[PDB]
Amino acid sequence: LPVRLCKEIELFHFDIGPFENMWPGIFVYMVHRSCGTSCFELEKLCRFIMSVKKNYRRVPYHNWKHAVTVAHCMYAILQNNHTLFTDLERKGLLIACLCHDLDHRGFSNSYLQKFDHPLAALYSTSTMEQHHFSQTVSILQLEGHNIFSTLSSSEYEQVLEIIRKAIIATDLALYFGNRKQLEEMYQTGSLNLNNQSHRDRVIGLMMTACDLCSVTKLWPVTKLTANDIYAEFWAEGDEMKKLGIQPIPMMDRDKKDEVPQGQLGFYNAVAIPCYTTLTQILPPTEPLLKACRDNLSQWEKVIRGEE
Ligand SMILES: CCCNc1nc(C2CC2)nc(Cl)c1C
Ligand SMILES: [Mg+2]
Ligand SMILES: [Zn+2]
Repeated sequence: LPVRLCKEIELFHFDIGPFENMWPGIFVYMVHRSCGTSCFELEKLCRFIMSVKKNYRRVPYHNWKHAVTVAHCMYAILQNNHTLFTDLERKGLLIACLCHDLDHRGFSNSYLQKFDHPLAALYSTSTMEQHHFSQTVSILQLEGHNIFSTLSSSEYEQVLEIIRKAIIATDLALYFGNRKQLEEMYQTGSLNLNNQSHRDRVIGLMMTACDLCSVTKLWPVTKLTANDIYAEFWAEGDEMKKLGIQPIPMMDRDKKDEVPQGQLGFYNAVAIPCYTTLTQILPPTEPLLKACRDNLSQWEKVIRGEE
């Protein structure tokens, strides 16, 4: 990792994209700058990182690159909101982010529930999210992978609960209600970060903010990531067609023209409210909202023909 990266990595808009070979090392650095060099035993941490990477499939979007990008956004939020979180939450959230899409197979919760896949019989709601957490626990259970071994049985349970709620929160179906609740608590002046239920909701919104952070990068980066997002959705659509089912337009590769309009709908219904609410609760996260608005403007320009 070069000396030029050390200061860039602190910024919310930082793109890990051009530094693939350095991704494991970038994650270690973020952990060290967040909870110290003695936060985890370096040998166990590397073993855990490398096993997490191998357990992310070669799919167009929910892959290793997405995991590190999400972890980096969490790091930027934590760095700009220091004193707010405990050592356990700092540790827990960075791990949750790296593991939030573990073993994703390129299929949505919609597909798995519609085609009655065994994962949907096991987990009726937040299907893949319940699987991602189960995979995180399995990796921790492996020999020489328990990074939380030094913690007491009480601290271990706490951090696994932090991780569990954080991973489940990445289910976008749960985001709508979470954000409406947080906006209510904030507007009425009842929001209290000392209150555990309020704290869990804030962490949940932080998770959504990180998960969707490709919409907060510089326009060239945001656009290339959207291409990977649609390549994965189109592959699911192709599978649906083979099963005699017409996919939704977003998952249909023959309905490409609808993408800029779909992005506009996504930013207005999901991304803008997410970062607007996050900015209200955590004022230093304002650059994420500003970057999201800039990308919304770029999508409007694509629709108007100025692509
Ligand atoms: C499963 C990925 C969830 N994330 C996103 N989903 C969409 C859908 C196409 C409208 N757009 C964006 Cl930009 C993101 C980040
Ligand atoms: Mg996910
Ligand atoms: Zn994700």
